[PDB]
Amino acid sequence: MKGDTKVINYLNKLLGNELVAINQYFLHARMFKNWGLKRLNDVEYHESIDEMKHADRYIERILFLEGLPNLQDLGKLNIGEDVEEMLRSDLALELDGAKNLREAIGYADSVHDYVSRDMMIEILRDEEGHIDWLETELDLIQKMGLQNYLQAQIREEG
Amino acid sequence: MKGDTKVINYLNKLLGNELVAINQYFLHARMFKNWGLKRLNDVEYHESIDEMKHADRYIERILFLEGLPNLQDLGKLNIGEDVEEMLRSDLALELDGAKNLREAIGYADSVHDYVSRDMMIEILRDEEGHIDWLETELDLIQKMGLQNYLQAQIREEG
Amino acid sequence: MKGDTKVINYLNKLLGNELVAINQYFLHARMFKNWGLKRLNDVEYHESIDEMKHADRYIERILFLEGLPNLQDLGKLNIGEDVEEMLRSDLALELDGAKNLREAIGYADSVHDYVSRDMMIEILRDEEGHIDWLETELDLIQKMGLQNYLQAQIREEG
Amino acid sequence: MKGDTKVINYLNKLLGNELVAINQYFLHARMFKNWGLKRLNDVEYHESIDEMKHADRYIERILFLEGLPNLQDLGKLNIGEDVEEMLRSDLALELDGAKNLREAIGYADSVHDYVSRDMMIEILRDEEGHIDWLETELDLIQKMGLQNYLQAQIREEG
Amino acid sequence: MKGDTKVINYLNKLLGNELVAINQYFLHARMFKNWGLKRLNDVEYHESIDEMKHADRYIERILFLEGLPNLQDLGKLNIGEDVEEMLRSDLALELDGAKNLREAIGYADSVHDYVSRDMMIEILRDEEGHIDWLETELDLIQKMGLQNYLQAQIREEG
Amino acid sequence: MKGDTKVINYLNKLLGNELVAINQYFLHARMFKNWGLKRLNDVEYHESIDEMKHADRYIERILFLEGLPNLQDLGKLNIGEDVEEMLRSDLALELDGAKNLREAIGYADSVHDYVSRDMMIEILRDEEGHIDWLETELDLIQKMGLQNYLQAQIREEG
Amino acid sequence: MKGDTKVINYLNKLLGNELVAINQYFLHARMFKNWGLKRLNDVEYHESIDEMKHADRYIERILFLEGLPNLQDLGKLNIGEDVEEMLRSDLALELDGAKNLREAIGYADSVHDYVSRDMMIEILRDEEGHIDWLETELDLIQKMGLQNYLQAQIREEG
Ligand code: HEM
Ligand code: HEM
Ligand code: HEM
Ligand code: HEM
Repeated sequence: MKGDTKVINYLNKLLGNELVAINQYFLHARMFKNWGLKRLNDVEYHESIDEMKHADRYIERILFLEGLPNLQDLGKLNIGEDVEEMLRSDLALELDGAKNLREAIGYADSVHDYVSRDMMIEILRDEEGHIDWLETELDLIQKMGLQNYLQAQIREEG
Repeated sequence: MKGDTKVINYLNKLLGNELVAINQYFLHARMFKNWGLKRLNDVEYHESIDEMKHADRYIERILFLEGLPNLQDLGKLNIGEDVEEMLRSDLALELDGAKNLREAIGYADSVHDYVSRDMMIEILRDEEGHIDWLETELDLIQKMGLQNYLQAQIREEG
Repeated sequence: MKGDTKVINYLNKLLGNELVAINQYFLHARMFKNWGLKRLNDVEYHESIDEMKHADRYIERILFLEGLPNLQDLGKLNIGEDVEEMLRSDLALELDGAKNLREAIGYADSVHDYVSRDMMIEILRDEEGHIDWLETELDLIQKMGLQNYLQAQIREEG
Repeated sequence: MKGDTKVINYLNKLLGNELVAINQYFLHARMFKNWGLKRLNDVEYHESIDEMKHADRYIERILFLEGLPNLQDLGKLNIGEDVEEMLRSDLALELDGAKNLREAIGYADSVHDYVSRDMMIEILRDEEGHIDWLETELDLIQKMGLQNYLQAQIREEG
Repeated sequence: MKGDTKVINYLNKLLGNELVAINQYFLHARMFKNWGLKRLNDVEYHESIDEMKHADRYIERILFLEGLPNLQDLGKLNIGEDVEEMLRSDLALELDGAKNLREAIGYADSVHDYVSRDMMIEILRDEEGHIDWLETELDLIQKMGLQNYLQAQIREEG
Repeated sequence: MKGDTKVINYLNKLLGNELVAINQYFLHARMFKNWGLKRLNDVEYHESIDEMKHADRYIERILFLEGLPNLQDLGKLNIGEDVEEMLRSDLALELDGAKNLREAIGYADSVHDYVSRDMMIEILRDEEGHIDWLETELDLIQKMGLQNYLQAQIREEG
Repeated sequence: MKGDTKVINYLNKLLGNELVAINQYFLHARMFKNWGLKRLNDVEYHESIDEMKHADRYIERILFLEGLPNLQDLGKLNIGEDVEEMLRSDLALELDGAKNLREAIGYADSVHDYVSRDMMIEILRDEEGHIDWLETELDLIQKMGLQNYLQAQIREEG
């Protein structure tokens, strides 16, 4: 079904966001794993899988709408060298994507692409979830201190 | 453990190869899926997962060897517009990566990084497997003709 | 038990036939497999196993009859380069072996080696079965055409 | 994938070795069985199956590398007339094949056919295993004497 | 159904053979058992049961063909006083019966009693099996010596 | 099979390394256990078992190659009096053994003892694993502080 | 709990005995295994595990008593080149350790270290068991002769 061009541009832009997130989350995950921070590896890995699911949904939708999914261009990764810096970087990234999602959703509504909108709102709900988790972790680091926070990541949560 | 610098460069280059393959295979997969070529979607999807496993192994190894995995730079994707063109493009990609793998393996041996070598030989064996599958599909297309080949992709293989 | 010498010669000759068939069927099988003709690989492989069972029975019988099984001499393989040619070659081979079997059976009867005869008649019945299958495949190729025939070999039969 | 020609020659030569071993082990097996040496029949039979697995791997690899597997030429079998002679003959055969394998492995490495190499190293490890078993049996025959050794072969090992 | 008279004579003669074998095998069995040669008792007992099955088949066939089964006349038993002598005696007996069977089979064919023939060929195959076993035991006795052979009969084979 | 003498010397030297590691890991384990550091006892104990498996493989291989395994000479243990010191000492030991392994592997390749090489590469991969674990623990001690690190060892990991 | 110094010296001396036994039994085991003496490998291996258990108990007890377990010094191994010699050597070793154990037990009683005593008496009971087994094997070798004894080791005991 031939979709609205600008919706497809938005879908590719959102896809672009998820594909930086996929990589940034995966590197973070295995960095944590290397450091023995088993629990942060588990969560961030699962967030990488999450963003993959999102990318998949965009790709399928762009294809359905008869556009060309763009997996060639990759935005700036910001990796960071310590836990806080890396968590903070994932948070900034989620925040910029939420912003883009809010914009795309409003526009999809105005051209009547209600199913693209509906798919985007579910994705935003997952992002808003990641935002919740990242914010909480960052606050825990301040409240309990860095040493205690690290000790609490050594064992995976059952 | 501080690894050999040039081994790490090779590992990042190989990682680079897998990360273009991951995307190219995934897009191909969902293109096939959109076209209703269910079987080609199943196989190519499973090859995308495969290349992810490889990327993961490189990332973990670079990290262990104390280098910086590079997920920022992404090489040229070549997507193609029909089945043959797309299969042929995946084949050219596997062929270039096999070449890089052969080179890296020889060098790892000469600096005594036998475990990096061992990991790379297993990966090359998986690639060589994908090469086998792609070559066979491309020959089937010529032997049975394009129409018959497409009909044979409509149902997933149990 | 000391057997009739000429029966043993026949047994070795028949053994010789099975041992060329074993190899020819196995190579054909893996050629088909390489080409992705999964179904022809399954059947021809199972025919290779079949001829092995036959060879085993000859070997045991020659030994029981106190002769020397001959596994040293190997007759002409005729491999062929395409499906028809290869199928036709297996058929010619079965036909020559059936001829030898008919001759050996008649002779075993006339020297009263009824158990060798009985074993040979069961083998001939298996060969006659392979002959049936090969003839049918070759006719299917003409009736449905080569392209359709090949497409029909891509998936293994459950 | 077009392989190195000389690698293919080596693969065919190794294949040639396995195919003499297949037959020599099988005849030995059924000779032992006829003599009631149940245990030697069980082991040697299982070694025949082993060499078949090896031949299969060569055949598939030659085919993948786009060469012509050679099952037509069969090297000298040396059967022998008693246990020691026959065991010793299998040992000489394994020793010559190990020699060929060592040469092929070194050459595969130097043309970068690392997966052929990897396959060959696993095969050599199985051969080295057969060598171990044969050497041990031959020493047992001297240590316990031939009569005791034979009595020990009458019952199959659970 | 009124059978050929001479076929019935042959059937009774063969029956006569089995009925001496039944007794000779049973006595041998329980002699071995008494001597503690548990394994030879197991096998020879099972051969006695075997010959009973054969007698049964003759009896039923003679009756079907409307003749009178003869269980009154019993040929010469040759018991023997030691293992070798007794094994050798069972072997001579099987050899004479195989001779009779060969003759009967040829004659049944020439009067078209194909089912009597078919029954006789299966019996001959069982006899040929007993012949194999006896020959092997007698050769084992020479190869491993009498003392070792006896020790090997003390425990039953699982 | 008569092996290369210098390969056997290397195998004995590597065996020597594993046998110091076996003892050093076991003492460390039970020291941790005594101190109530349950988790460090579990891991180090499992590393002692690991090094035993390695010693076993060397011993068997030396024996196969017809050399004399040397379990008489035992290198310097360095025990240490606190967690860091003891972990650091295990790390120095793994590092020296990895060095020896790298040398032995290269030499085995040059005399064509590919199966010894293959066994050594698997062992090196296990060592490289222990190196990873030790390095991570030592870094955790600095990152979370000694008191927090110790508290984290009190309970065994499920 | 601060133990008696001389008890700790005894514990270390006994530990020293077990650690030579561990190695001597393990080498013997794998020597038997190499020779195909499967049964002697099974038993001696299990005795090596046994002596490890003993070493473990000493190590834990020395640590509890606040002494320093000594795994650095290793007494004279006496390996031997044939079965008898090797069995005899394990027996001499058990005999010397039993002597040391008797001495240590008496002394532990006189300084009131009743739990060390109790642990040592259980160990002595296990040693006395090994002594029983070794003595019996050595006598069996004389009673049945070396050839028969070896044949009896070829199969593992269920
Ligand atoms: C390039 C860096 C990437 C890495 C390192 C990576 C890694 C992984 C790994 C390790 C898995 C687990 C394999 C499994 O399913 O068992 C996985 C799953 C998956 N990946 Fe990726 N991935 C990457 C990018 C992508 C991309 C670009 C896509 C396409 C949008 C994608 C799609 C998927 C999907 C659909 C799954 C299955 C999720 C599930 O059901 O568990 N991945 N990935
Ligand atoms: C010419 C003398 C040979 C004899 C007497 C022989 C005999 C046998 C027998 C009795 C079996 C057991 C059947 C079964 O799988 O249940 C077997 C299995 C097999 N044979 Fe052969 N064989 C011979 C040569 C070969 C050759 C040349 C090849 C090809 C390389 C081959 C390939 C195989 C394979 C792949 C199996 C299946 C193994 C398994 O999964 O158990 N054989 N053979
Ligand atoms: C005269 C000496 C014989 C002796 C000492 C003997 C002994 C035995 C014994 C101990 C059994 C096992 C009983 C069972 O089935 O549980 C048996 C079975 C049997 N016997 Fe006899 N037998 C003799 C002759 C015969 C004869 C002349 C016939 C008739 C042809 C015969 C027919 C059978 C049959 C049909 C069985 C059953 C086999 C089975 O299913 O296990 N026996 N015999
Ligand atoms: C001398 C100090 C040693 C100590 C204190 C020690 C301790 C232990 C203990 C407690 C076990 C567990 C028993 C079990 O398997 O359930 C074990 C297992 C084992 N040990 Fe040792 N050991 C020592 C040296 C050695 C040596 C030198 C070898 C020979 C290379 C060896 C070979 C083995 C093997 C093969 C196992 C079985 C592993 C398994 O399957 O769990 N050990 N050791």
